[PDB]
Amino acid sequence: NSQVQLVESGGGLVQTGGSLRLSCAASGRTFSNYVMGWFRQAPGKEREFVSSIEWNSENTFYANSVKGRFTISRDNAKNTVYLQMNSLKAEDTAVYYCAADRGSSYYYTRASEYTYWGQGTQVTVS
Amino acid sequence: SQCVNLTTRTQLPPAYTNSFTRGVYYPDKVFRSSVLHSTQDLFLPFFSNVTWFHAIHVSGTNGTKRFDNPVLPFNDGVYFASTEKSNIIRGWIFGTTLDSKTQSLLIVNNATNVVIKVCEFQFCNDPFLGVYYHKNNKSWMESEFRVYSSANNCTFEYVSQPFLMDLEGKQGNFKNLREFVFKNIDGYFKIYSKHTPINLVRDLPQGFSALEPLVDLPIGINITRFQTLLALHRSYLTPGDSSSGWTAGAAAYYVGYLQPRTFLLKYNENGTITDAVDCALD
Amino acid sequence: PLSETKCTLKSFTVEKGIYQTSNFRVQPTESIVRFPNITNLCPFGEVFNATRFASVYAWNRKRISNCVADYSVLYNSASFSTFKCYGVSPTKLNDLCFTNVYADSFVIRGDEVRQIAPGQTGKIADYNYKLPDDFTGCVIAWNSNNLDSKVGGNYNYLYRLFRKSNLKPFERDISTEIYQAGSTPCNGVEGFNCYFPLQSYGFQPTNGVGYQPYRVVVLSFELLHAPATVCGPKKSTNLVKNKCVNFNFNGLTGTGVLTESNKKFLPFQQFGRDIADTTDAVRDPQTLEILDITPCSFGGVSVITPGTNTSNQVAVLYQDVNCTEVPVAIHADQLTPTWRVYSTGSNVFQTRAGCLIGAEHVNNSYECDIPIGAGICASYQT
Ligand SMILES: *[C@@H]1O[C@H](CO)[C@@H](O[C@@H]2O[C@H](CO)[C@@H](O)[C@H](O)[C@H]2NC(C)=O)[C@H](O)[C@H]1NC(C)=O
Ligand SMILES: *[C@@H]1O[C@H](CO)[C@@H](O)[C@H](O)[C@H]1NC(C)=O
Ligand SMILES: *[C@@H]1O[C@H](CO)[C@@H](O)[C@H](O)[C@H]1NC(C)=O
Ligand SMILES: *[C@@H]1O[C@H](CO)[C@@H](O)[C@H](O)[C@H]1NC(C)=O
Ligand SMILES: *[C@@H]1O[C@H](CO)[C@@H](O)[C@H](O)[C@H]1NC(C)=O
Ligand SMILES: *[C@@H]1O[C@H](CO)[C@@H](O)[C@H](O)[C@H]1NC(C)=O
Ligand SMILES: *[C@@H]1O[C@H](CO)[C@@H](O)[C@H](O)[C@H]1NC(C)=O
Ligand SMILES: *[C@@H]1O[C@H](CO)[C@@H](O)[C@H](O)[C@H]1NC(C)=O
Ligand SMILES: *[C@@H]1O[C@H](CO)[C@@H](O)[C@H](O)[C@H]1NC(C)=O
Ligand SMILES: *[C@@H]1O[C@H](CO)[C@@H](O)[C@H](O)[C@H]1NC(C)=O
Ligand SMILES: *[C@@H]1O[C@H](CO)[C@@H](O)[C@H](O)[C@H]1NC(C)=O
Ligand SMILES: *[C@@H]1O[C@H](CO)[C@@H](O)[C@H](O)[C@H]1NC(C)=O
Repeated sequence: NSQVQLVESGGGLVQTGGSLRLSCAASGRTFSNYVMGWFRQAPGKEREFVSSIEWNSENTFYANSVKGRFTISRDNAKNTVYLQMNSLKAEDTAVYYCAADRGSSYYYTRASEYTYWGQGTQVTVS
Repeated sequence: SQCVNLTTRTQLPPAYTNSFTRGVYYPDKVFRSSVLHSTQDLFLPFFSNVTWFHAIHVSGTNGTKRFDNPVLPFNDGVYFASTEKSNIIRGWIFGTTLDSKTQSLLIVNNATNVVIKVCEFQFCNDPFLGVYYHKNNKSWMESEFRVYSSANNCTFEYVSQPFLMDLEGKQGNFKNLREFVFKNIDGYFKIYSKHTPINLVRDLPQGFSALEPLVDLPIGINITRFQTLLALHRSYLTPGDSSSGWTAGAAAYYVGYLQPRTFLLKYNENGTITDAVDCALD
Repeated sequence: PLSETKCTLKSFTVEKGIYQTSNFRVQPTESIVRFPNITNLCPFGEVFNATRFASVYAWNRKRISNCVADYSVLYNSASFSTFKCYGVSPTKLNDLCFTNVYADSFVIRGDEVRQIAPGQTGKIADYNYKLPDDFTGCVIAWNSNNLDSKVGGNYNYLYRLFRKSNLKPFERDISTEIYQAGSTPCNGVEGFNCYFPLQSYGFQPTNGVGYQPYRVVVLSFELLHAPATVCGPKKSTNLVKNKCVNFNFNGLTGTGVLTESNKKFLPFQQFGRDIADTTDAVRDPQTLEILDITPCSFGGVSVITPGTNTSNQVAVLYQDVNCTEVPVAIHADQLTPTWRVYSTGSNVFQTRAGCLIGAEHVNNSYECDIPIGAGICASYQT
């Protein structure tokens, strides 16, 4: 009720350049007041910023190699966030983690700019 | 810091004098070359009634012993002129209640640097600095800082660079005239200031001077009253021989209130206001 | 230009005369921006480049104001594990304004980092520190093991383990009285139902990340009904040049040419104005030199031509524009085959009325046929 527990799902094998969706579900406190951020980490590698969406769902931001190809949206009533992978690349094979950080509606890219971290869902692109 | 109840106050009736055409500040710094500009703002009407205040101490029998430090309201603005030779007036205090319950502003020349603060000062009944004529080595120097007892939950502070001002008593006709204008429009603490050498004792010279903008400090307080800081020389240290007792060096200051007026200012080719015409006047 | 003249008159045939066709203007080249020379930044070195910090319960408060804040260093050195802002930019901290800032410096545990968050519940979030539901500030926490851990254990730092009520936002509790968890008065005796509210951490180099010490600075920004003491281009806005361009000078966005003016101005330097209340000279914040502002080209383009019968060639007149600036007078994009001939090349005459293209100057003097102006007339006769 007071802790924003995040669970990722939907990751799986997908053809390169196809379409896919990842769902991060948040349970606990008011998700509508929490900025949301999707990061990627390859097996044995570091966590890299992928996308970010604001608490009020005003603007969306993405990293250098993921902007445009990927989209992010969130529903406060469902307390869920959907990240749509479009025009995927073979380099996107990794675990995608979803994090909630109670921030305002501005750019948020660095991993240090987030507090929580989800379990993560594995996504493979051929 | 400790409060002291100043005594030996020979009250005198209030005095009003004519301001002539003294006191005009630039509403905004925009260059103008040989043009007449009409601007409506807070100005001091020409030939207005300005309140006189003295700072002197007779020796023989008159018993003047005048130390002016009132609580004159602030209104929408203040024009403060000061004629002196030894910088007897040291600063000013502004506030609504002048207590720890409300933020208050204090500007003071500490004889080494200028300090401007906005804190919930606990002002005493009669705030008053103190300068001692220490005969021991050989010098005049400031000794007592007793303007406020304590300060808590302050907001703003600023200290200027160190300086060395001449505090030695100077006799003769007044030589320095400092004119300042203070206002708090739209929460902006605008201070204009100007200095001028003079040679007289009273009856400020007939002339026109343009106040220059000194600073625009960030104070959103709601000033409605103000006070002046006066420095007096100790008596028993340099007899004297009055305790509690103090003596005031020859100084005077005029206090006036600004009103909304329309002024026509003539900006010369160099951009310096050479003359001003008051609309209503006549 | 003959076809353009025909369209304006809505006729396929025109007679001898001069017709004003259109207007031309020179657009700003790319951009221009100027601002002061910047000054010393706020004392952030004493916040991050210091040696020792305070405890979580006795967190130190600093009032940052009356100084320029250079926040680039916060993220330039990525040596901080946690750097998260709420209600304020993490990255563009150099393009935001706030009246005052409160810096809260302390040391916490690695596991307690989760507790330290806006509107969070926990030991530190309740008994030592708290944030409001509308927090506007940044939190920067970085491990301080080597800096705040002794070999035997750094027990200097303390945290309030027990407290009757949760701390309100931006509240500090430094009470050292023995906490009473029961109904038995302590009477100055510590023991059963009476324990010290503050307990010491076992910060050691070998301890895990959760139990290791982390230095945390929380910067809360407030912008009340007062002028902002932290504003301006923190890093830089320079590298401008004189040309017909749009310039941003300390809030004025104006299109013009920033030439050099030999005018003596008042010591304190700010904007300028003229009789018509139109800006004509703006200061240079970096160097104490004045720059004039003038319109780029203005003017109008007219077509001088006899009747379509007996002749078809036409000439162009640009009003009150130097013949050197004609090539860039709304060009480089029109129909190249049949517009450059009438805008560049030979047959260029500089008259009091402006620039004439397509007409050959002749030293003779005949009766006026098409009045160009200022005693100059154009005729088609050989
Ligand atoms: C603004 O900053 C620049 C950058 O240092 C100053 O440029 C110097 O100006 C002095 C004065 O003419 C020269 O002697 C130096 O050689 C300049 N150095 C550089 C690197 O440009 C400039 O003086 C500063 N202006 C003000 C008003 O402070
Ligand atoms: C000074 O006068 C004020 C006003 O009555 C009084 O409250 C204060 O106690 C006095 N202090 C001393 C030291 O006499
Ligand atoms: C100014 O003060 C003098 C002396 O009190 C008085 O006689 C005069 O009427 C006053 N004039 C105005 C305009 O207040
Ligand atoms: C002013 O001088 C007095 C001298 O006693 C000193 O106590 C005080 O701190 C000074 N105020 C400053 C430096 O702001
Ligand atoms: C004399 O010099 C020193 C400097 O502080 C000290 O004795 C005193 O302040 C000065 N004035 C005296 C002693 O009257
Ligand atoms: C100081 O007083 C003001 C009064 O408005 C208040 O808002 C502020 O919280 C106070 N600060 C402290 C540290 O008590
Ligand atoms: C605060 O400012 C308002 C102006 O809107 C003024 O009416 C009020 O008296 C001020 N507060 C105090 C304590 O003077
Ligand atoms: C204006 O400035 C010039 C240049 O310093 C100076 O020679 C002149 O005396 C000043 N005053 C007038 C009225 O020109
Ligand atoms: C040293 O100062 C810089 C500021 O330029 C700061 O970024 C850095 O953190 C300081 N050193 C340490 C160990 O924090
Ligand atoms: C062409 O113009 C000339 C000069 O006015 C005139 O003499 C001639 O008749 C015109 N011809 C036609 C076909 O309009
Ligand atoms: C046109 O520019 C030249 C230099 O490029 C200059 O000599 C001439 O006076 C200018 N003419 C006008 C009308 O501005
Ligand atoms: C007109 O006379 C001037 C003055 O000598 C000369 O420079 C110019 O070449 C002459 N133009 C023609 C077309 O004769």
